[PDB]
Amino acid sequence: SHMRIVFDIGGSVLVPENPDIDFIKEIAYQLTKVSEDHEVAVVVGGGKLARKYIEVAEKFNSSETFKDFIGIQITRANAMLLIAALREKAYPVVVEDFWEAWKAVQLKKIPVMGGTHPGHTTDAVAALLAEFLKADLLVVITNVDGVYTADPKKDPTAKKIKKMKPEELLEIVGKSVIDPLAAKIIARTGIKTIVIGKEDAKDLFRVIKGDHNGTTIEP
Amino acid sequence: HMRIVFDIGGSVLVPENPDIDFIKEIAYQLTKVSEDHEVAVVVGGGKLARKYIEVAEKFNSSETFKDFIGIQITRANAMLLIAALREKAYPVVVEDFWEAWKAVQLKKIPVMGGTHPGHTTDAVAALLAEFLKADLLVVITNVDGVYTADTAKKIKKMKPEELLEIVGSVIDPLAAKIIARTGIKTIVIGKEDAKDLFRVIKGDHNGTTIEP
Amino acid sequence: SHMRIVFDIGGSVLVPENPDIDFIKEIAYQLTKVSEDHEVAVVVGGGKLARKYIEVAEKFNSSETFKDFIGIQITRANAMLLIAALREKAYPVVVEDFWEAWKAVQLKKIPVMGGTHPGHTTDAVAALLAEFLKADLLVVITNVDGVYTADPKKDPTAKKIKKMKPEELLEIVGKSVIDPLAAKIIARTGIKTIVIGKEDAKDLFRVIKGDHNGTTIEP
Amino acid sequence: HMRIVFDIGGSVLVPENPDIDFIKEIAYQLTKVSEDHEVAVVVGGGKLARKYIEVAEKFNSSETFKDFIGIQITRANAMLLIAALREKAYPVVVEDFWEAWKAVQLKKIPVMGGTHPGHTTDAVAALLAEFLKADLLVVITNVDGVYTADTAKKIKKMKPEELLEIVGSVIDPLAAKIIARTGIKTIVIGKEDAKDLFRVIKGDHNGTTIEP
Amino acid sequence: HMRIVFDIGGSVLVPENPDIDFIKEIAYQLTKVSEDHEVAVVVGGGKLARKYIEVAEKFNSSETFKDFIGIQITRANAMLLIAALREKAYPVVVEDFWEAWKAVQLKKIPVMGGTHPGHTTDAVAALLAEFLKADLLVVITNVDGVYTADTAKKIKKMKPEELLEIVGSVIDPLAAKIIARTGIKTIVIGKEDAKDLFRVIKGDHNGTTIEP
Amino acid sequence: SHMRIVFDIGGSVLVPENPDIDFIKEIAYQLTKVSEDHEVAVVVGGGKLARKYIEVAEKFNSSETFKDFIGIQITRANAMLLIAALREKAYPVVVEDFWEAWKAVQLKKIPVMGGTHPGHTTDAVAALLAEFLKADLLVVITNVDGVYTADPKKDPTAKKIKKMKPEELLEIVGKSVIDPLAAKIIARTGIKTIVIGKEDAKDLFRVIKGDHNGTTIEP
Ligand SMILES: O=c1ccn([C@@H]2O[C@H](COP(=O)(O)OP(=O)(O)OP(=O)(O)O)[C@@H](O)[C@H]2O)c(=O)[nH]1
Ligand SMILES: O=c1ccn([C@@H]2O[C@H](COP(=O)(O)OP(=O)(O)OP(=O)(O)O)[C@@H](O)[C@H]2O)c(=O)[nH]1
Ligand SMILES: O=c1ccn([C@@H]2O[C@H](COP(=O)(O)OP(=O)(O)OP(=O)(O)O)[C@@H](O)[C@H]2O)c(=O)[nH]1
Ligand SMILES: O=c1ccn([C@@H]2O[C@H](COP(=O)(O)OP(=O)(O)OP(=O)(O)O)[C@@H](O)[C@H]2O)c(=O)[nH]1
Ligand SMILES: O=c1ccn([C@@H]2O[C@H](COP(=O)(O)OP(=O)(O)OP(=O)(O)O)[C@@H](O)[C@H]2O)c(=O)[nH]1
Ligand SMILES: O=c1ccn([C@@H]2O[C@H](COP(=O)(O)OP(=O)(O)OP(=O)(O)O)[C@@H](O)[C@H]2O)c(=O)[nH]1
Repeated sequence: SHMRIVFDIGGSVLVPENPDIDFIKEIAYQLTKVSEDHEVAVVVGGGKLARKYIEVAEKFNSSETFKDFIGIQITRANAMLLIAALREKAYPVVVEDFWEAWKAVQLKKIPVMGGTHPGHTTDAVAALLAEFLKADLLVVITNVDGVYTADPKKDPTAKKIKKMKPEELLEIVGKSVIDPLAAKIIARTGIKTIVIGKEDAKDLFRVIKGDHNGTTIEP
Repeated sequence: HMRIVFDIGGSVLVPENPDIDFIKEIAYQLTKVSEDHEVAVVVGGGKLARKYIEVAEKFNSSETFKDFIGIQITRANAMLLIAALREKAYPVVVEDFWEAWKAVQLKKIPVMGGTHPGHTTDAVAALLAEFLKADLLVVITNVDGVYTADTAKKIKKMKPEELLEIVGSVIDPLAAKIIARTGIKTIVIGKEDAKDLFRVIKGDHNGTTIEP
Repeated sequence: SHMRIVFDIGGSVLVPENPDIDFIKEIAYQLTKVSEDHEVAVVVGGGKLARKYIEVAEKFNSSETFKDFIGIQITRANAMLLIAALREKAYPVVVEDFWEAWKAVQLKKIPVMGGTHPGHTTDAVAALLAEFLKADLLVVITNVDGVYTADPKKDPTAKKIKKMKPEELLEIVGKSVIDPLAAKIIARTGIKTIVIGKEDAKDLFRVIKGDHNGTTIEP
Repeated sequence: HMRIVFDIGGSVLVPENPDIDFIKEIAYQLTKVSEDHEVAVVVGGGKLARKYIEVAEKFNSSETFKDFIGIQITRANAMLLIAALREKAYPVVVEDFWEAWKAVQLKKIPVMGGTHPGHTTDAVAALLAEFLKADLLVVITNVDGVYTADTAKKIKKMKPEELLEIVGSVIDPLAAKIIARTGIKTIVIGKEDAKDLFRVIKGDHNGTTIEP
Repeated sequence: HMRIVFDIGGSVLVPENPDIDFIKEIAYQLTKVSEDHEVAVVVGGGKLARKYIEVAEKFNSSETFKDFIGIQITRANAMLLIAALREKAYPVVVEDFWEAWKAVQLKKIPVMGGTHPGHTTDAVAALLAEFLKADLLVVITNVDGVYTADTAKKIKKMKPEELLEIVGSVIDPLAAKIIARTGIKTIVIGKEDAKDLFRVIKGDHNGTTIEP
Repeated sequence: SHMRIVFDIGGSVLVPENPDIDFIKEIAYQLTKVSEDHEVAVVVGGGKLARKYIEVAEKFNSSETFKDFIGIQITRANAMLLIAALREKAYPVVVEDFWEAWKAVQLKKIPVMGGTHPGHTTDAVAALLAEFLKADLLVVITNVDGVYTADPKKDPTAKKIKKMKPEELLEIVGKSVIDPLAAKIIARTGIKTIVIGKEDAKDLFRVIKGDHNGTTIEP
């Protein structure tokens, strides 16, 4: 059993306020173990640091495009922290485009990406990566349990949906755990996607076998 | 007086093959418009991009790689406009926004093609309009304007919000999101009205005006 | 027997009017088989699409240099179609310079090039590639049988010359199957070159053993 | 009349978090100064760069990779200034000297961050001042000026040679070497004097003036 | 009034070592010429490039890699001219044509070296003249002009066609092909006439004039 | 015993007047042998050619920065001569940044660097490379025997110090075989450094075992 997996690590999980060192350390260990039997690629988000800086740029009335560029820039500094945690198993530099990630995987090294272009999120970056690498699996480690019928941190009636088809995720994301564009990419290619939180992330070996309490999305 | 971004649909510039005289005309008009305003242009892929994408589809290429092929074709198309724009154009096809910005500083018309998988040239033009803080975004597509359907009806004016509903193709969602998020005044016209850009940018057109 | 081979696939063969899907598919299979025992690199031309677009640029009186750039751009879109046909065996992106092709070969992947610079053709690109990689063989798959004393599609007395030395090819190309610069490169390094048409291209395994009806050029 | 290079310490722009109003002010003043002189700016990393560097340290990352992380953070900081500088700034963060040179030709303020492992933004600003043959180099750090120690004393004026001794941190050695090697007139002031750049560049300041 | 491209032979700029005063002079004249015309320059490799190429030859390096070494040396030589051209030169060595184009827009003299294996700086200058639609191409080589042989004879005027025959070295074939294909007015002079470029570009010279 | 080694080959040794072909040939052989058992990376300096060209730029009163750029440019032409001598064992192009050197080492090829940035020397480039690659050893082959208490080509009392700690080298370089910045890098990471001349360079196998008459610097 040898699969190719893309992990989309949410910026808020990686950097809630300041970088969460314990989680970085722990997820790096997990990723490292999984990389022993599978080809692993990674995309990380911006988190609190990205929101601070973007908010500063907002006070100077900068364009929404320049603000995206700032967030992207912050996601790459974050990606560097994971690369550091992955030690010798990581590709040494933040990967900025898909074919470069492909190369890293050829060299049996783990490529870690940050954002790529204005208009979308690292979620979209992760989906396109998975699509490009023809990954068997896309694992989204976010700050919520899985996919709910409503925002679980707010709406009391929010119920978790264990399994859905890409179309379901599209409805839900429109009515969000995942960004729309990312949702469209997952739906156009039929990328098998798992959405889990920090708890399940503690054991990626089990997660990739389907043993988790998150949400599984597939055609 | 104005900073304008023109989004020329691929099917309009290259219906089957390249529409020679139309390219000559749009190039000429774009030139006149640039004497009075700052011009930037993004060109689509058209039928040619679909042919090449279909070929890759036959080899079960991933959707991401197909996007890259379409992008490559949109740049080939852009080179045709750059050629028609002669000395008033920025020599090479622009691949990123600040590059378009440098061209504007040099008083040269930058012509972009696509940029990244996942979206279309509309998104490119939208993000370009937004990056440059353009006053106007002109979308020249294969449809007469924005209809309430594919017996539909054409909506003269509407707000960014209403544009997001309708798109739920005429314009891709990402592009509609960029337009709403920033409130970019946008005009959607067909090949017919594109035959007189000079007047189109002054309200004289029978297309659709999307504005906050 | 492990050789390093550079294949120069003519644009007119790859795209006679529209892309010739059957030939692309077939040559990709052949290239794939040859790559099992040898290191394969590929360069492709522009064809009909390149002539259309270049001709459009001519109507706008653009420089001959800008027109070359357009042809190059079209050859890269063509190269992408072959990359697609080569599937997992191909280097994912159009290679734009020789050392990048070298890398692809290091990764046991097939690099596919398009044009590189104004002033010459993909033939020259292929010759320089072969020279750079120190290839044992340069195979030119064009739209003619091999090298003739005159244009075979026109002159009735055109006779095919089975074997010649680089000097011969130079005379012939001056008095063309191959572009002059490409001819000069083949002559300065003494690159063993085979010139065949579509028919012989159906079996590259046989072609590289010398079993073909084309022309062989070597010192 | 003058070509000036400003070196803004990371701790000054980002003490803990970004100092909003200070950024607004320095951005405003830099803008006024640019009406009369050619301006170029290099921004440091501050506390944020140290946090991120410390994290990498915890994973025993090499010193070279830590330098790369600090550099990445200095560019994030530079984007904040570029934002505050609005349309008078060069859009992207400048990564090499001739790039800064192009920005100057375009009458836009280039804002650089770090560039290479082994040194700091002071060296970047010094080499930038030198590359551009700038008339003045203004160093805005967290210290009042150049003291004979960390009861030390502040030295009003001194020569490049004497600056090399003192640094044997206020300013990194490589930067001091570049300043001496070329004889770049340099002014070292603190956050206090930075509150009125317009006068600082005219001698009115209580910092240190290093000059041959 | 005119857009001119100068092709300075490597042996002329670097006979054995760099010809200091000659570089100073050609740099000075190029500067004067640029006050009245748009100037672009391409520099060769000379004896130095041959030394380095010969060394690689000793290790049986491929001809392609030798070309890359010669190219690298031609850029080293170009940096010497850029240095002599001072503030009127584009800071970095130009590696591609549109880059030279940007320099021209900035009113700075771009100085290119070689660009691709397979040809020489003559081809680079020819393609540059062609890309820029230059009115004149001035070739400064080690020979007095274009002779009917290596008792030969010098041909005052000739047409592109006749230049292609003669080259079948003074000028490389690719360059001759570019000159003919486009009909670039070309002047071929030696180090002697290069001592007064200002007059050379006005017909006053005893070299050869290749023109359609 | 498999170590990772960075060799800093002084420009004056590689090019004393004109390129020293015999030394290039000989050191390439040595480097090639060492690369059979270890991961080898290389940085080379400018030498006489770099000083000539820099001096020409001085006569035109160019900035010290532009002069550095010229020296860097010359070091890369020099690096190409070594690459040529290393034949098939070398990475085909002059490496310009550390992660690219990392890649070359992944491909079991020898990367050869020239200068990288204004302000320092190839010595600093070598030290940062070693630091980046986490090399076990940095070997400096310069034009002097090892580290002396004074300039050995001038001061009669110059005595060679066989062993010292990074702090020692810092004092000495301040009061130079090695450039200050390079010295600071060696001291901040504690890079084990050996400083030898041409004589000892004739047998790198012995040098890396500690059998040499040069200077060894380590914490
Ligand atoms: O490819 C990319 C990545 C990131 N970004 C920009 O950087 C920011 C961070 O990128 P994230 O991927 O973390 O965005 P998110 O919106 O899902 O972030 P949170 O709300 O959960 O904090 C986003 O706000 C986006 O604008 C891009 O523009 N493009
Ligand atoms: O930024 C871009 C631009 C273009 N493309 C890719 O290139 C192709 C052409 O890009 P277009 O912008 O022309 O697409 P369109 O689908 O809107 O085209 P028509 O249907 O009217 O014919 C599209 O199919 C898209 O996938 C990208 O992936 N990214
Ligand atoms: O490296 C390159 C490749 C291609 N090109 C440019 O692109 C075009 C296509 O490149 P080809 O290699 O297909 O040219 P060809 O001349 O042998 O083409 P046909 O006549 O057989 O159709 C050529 O016309 C050339 O100008 C370059 O300028 N440089
Ligand atoms: O060119 C550069 C710039 C910066 N950096 C790296 O980025 C970091 C921040 O770069 P700074 O220029 O802010 O460093 P500083 O150490 O002088 O910072 P403070 O102590 O006052 O907080 C530094 O730690 C340095 O290693 C480089 O490696 N190279
Ligand atoms: O674009 C270029 C330029 C130069 N070169 C390579 O660099 C070298 C120097 O480039 P030159 O343009 O000086 O060559 P030249 O041969 O005409 O030189 P001389 O004989 O008069 O001494 C040449 O030997 C060539 O191979 C290229 O390969 N491509
Ligand atoms: O990374 C680099 C490398 C080199 N250089 C520049 O190129 C030149 C050659 O680089 P070297 O590394 O050979 O300098 P060196 O000072 O130790 O040279 P010698 O005195 O022994 O001859 C140096 O003078 C330097 O200015 C840089 O600026 N940066």
